Amino acid sequence: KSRGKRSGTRYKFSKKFRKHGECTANKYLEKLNYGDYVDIVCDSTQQKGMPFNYYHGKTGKIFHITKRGVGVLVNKRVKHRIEQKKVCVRIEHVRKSRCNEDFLLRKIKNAELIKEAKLKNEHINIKRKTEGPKPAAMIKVPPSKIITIEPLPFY
Amino acid sequence: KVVKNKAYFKRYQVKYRRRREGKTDYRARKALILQDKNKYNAQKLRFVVRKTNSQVICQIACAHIEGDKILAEAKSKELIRYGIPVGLKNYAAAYATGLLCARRFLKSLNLDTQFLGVEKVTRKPIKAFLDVGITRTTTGNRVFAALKGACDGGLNIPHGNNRFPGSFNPEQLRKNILGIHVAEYMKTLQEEDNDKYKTHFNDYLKNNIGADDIEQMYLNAHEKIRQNPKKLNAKLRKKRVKEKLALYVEKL
Amino acid sequence: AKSKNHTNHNQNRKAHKNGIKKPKKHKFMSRKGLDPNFFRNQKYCLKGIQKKKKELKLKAKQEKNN
Amino acid sequence: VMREIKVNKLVLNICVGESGDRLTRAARVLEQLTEQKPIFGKCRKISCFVTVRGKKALEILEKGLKRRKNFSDTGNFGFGIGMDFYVHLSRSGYRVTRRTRRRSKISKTHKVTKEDAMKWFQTK
RNA sequence: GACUCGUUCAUACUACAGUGGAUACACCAGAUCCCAUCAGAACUCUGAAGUUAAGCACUGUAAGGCUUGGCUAGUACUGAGGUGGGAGACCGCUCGGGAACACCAGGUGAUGAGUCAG
RNA sequence: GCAGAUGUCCAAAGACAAGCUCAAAGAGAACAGAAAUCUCUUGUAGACUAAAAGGGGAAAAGCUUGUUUGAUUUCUAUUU
RNA sequence: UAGAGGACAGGGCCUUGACCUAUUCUCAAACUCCCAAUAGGUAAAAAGGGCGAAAUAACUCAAUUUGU
Repeated sequence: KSRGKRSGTRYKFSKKFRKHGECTANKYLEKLNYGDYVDIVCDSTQQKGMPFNYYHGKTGKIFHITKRGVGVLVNKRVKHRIEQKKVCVRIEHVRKSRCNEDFLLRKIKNAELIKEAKLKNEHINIKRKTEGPKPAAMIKVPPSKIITIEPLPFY
Repeated sequence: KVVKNKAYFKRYQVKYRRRREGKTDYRARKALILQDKNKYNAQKLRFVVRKTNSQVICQIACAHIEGDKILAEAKSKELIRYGIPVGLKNYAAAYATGLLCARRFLKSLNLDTQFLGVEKVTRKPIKAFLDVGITRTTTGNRVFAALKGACDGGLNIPHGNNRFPGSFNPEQLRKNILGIHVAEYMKTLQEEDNDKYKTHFNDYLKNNIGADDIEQMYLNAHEKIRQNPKKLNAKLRKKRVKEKLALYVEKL
Repeated sequence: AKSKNHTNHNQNRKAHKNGIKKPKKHKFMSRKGLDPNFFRNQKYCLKGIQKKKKELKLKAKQEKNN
Repeated sequence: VMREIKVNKLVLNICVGESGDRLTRAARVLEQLTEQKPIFGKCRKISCFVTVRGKKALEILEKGLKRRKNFSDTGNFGFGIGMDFYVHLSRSGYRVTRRTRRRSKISKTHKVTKEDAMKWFQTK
């Protein structure tokens, strides 16, 4: 019967234990660029410039920057299709993401390795390994460490 | 009951270290540091004036996620090399520290010839913003003295006349930055009783600093400065506690 | 007559019958009302670069067409 | 050592529980006692008081000198006579609990306590 | 050794004792002027006669707490399968994933930039 | 279905700045008491924040003071 | 839900309690210091990126050369 703004956030928007008090005085100092990937986290110490109920935890990208506002583009599901949505949030709530730091590190490794690989004219399986079947080898174990197992009785 | 229960200790949330020490504010700090995200690389340099009970310190600070960086520094105890061996908490001392800070910072950034400042007392210049330093910024404060000194040195900080002595007294501002009020206090105290005067300004009298000498001395200093810049481990803990128990067996 | 007041059955299957549709993800996004006083400068930037490039184009065209 | 308990605060308390006229008379007599303007209480206006230090504190304490049970735990006490009288004593360095820059508390080893309070009182 | 501006935002806290005072912070002398009050207690201004007593720094407590690791325990719990069992409530099995509280052991910080002093 | 609430109220209960820190408990002091004023010690909210409830809030978002009316004109990007 | 221990009121050293310290039996759709499997989200390089010059601007920055 009731579907207000902050409906059903009795715990979600609640600040975690021993984390009360204003936002960290260094979160303002992060650097943002157009095209970066960002995460949206709804903090409650700040009140204005607040995200909405559904968007807590989602991701996106930066396409709009004002004196304090940040506009992020998000894919929100509705029944049969996905439609872009632009949400304007504030710096306190917004938070730099990690969804692309893995790929950035991979690109840096590629740049600093395949350069010398090409210099030597070597081909590598630069695709991610996804280790599957282990190889077959020989191992040692003395008979003094083999501890048998047997099912246990009842009590 | 007892309010110091283990449950209370469990539920306590510690403060930030600086706030616990009382050194900082973490509202004025974040307001000062944060700048519009529309602009980029806007460092927003902050001038920092801190008064102890002995001397004042003036720094130039830049912000980082890793931590603040200090570019230029100045202490009150450098005025001996500029001719002031006494009274480093003085209003003129704060003014001199501000001017010293501004001049060193400008020289190190190599804009000395590009910014000559002002003379004596009455492209855009580089910018800085003043720190409050917790202290209640009432009318006529050493922090605003250092602010005026920096502005005269060549910096630009948006400041009004509200907390300058008078609400506006350029004569009193000149007197305070030149040390005139100190001279007048010397005159009055000397007239009223010599004993208190000597027991108070024993060091001024030792260095033989006349009342009508303070202002000219500070003026000369300003011109010169403008023209020239043990532990225990677990095993020992157990050993010593078991020894303590052994002694307490027959101690009391 | 009592009427069922709500249901959400079969909705997901109906949604996935046609496949979850994706937005077209075009390249450029319009700047109709985003943070003016910056694109205000950017438009002059584009006009200036285009003017220089086209005037050099016309200069070359004339000096090659006699 | 300077563990001497210099007098820190004297307070005169007046409580009538009615409106002015008598309240103004209490203010008048308090003014004639000490020239400092008094301070009121709450108006849920029912009481007033004043604080003093220094030589005035010494003189008024000696005047009020003219039972060793009513001493508080932390070296404070007082008595009546229609005026009141109350005192607070403490050792030096009390500032560190009040001034703004490095606010912090005093260890119990520096406080005065009642056992020393009686000693100081019967000494002075 | 000491301070200033920071980050990490309790291993950094808190209670109780011991240790450390040349500049250091700090207590401390004062109220003519800037400045504030009921009160020079606080705030502001001017000083440096005396000072580790206190704060501050360090250490100690079979200190509480905090925080890691072991153990709780493959236990509670649960996704898929089952013409499995049980009158039912519930309980097995295959492929799967995986707790917490209490308990025990160890520890009480690290750190950037800048400066003074020798 | 359940536990409730709304069709108002407010120049301050709005804006900003500055100062201070609340409940409670104990200890003490003419009348004076379980409760009446003051002071001290402890004190991570146990009070306060117009309303119901749920969040948030400590050099404050609370208490006191100061100056004030951005509770203004017009127009976009958008969320529920 | 019960005891173990301990310094404001009631009466005849004694009793009644309240109160305080550490224990104990069992709970909470509208309790949470903690926390699963399931389900949820994003990235995995060419209309793109990395690495330097040359231009442009009425934007920003102390910077027509700081940068964007």
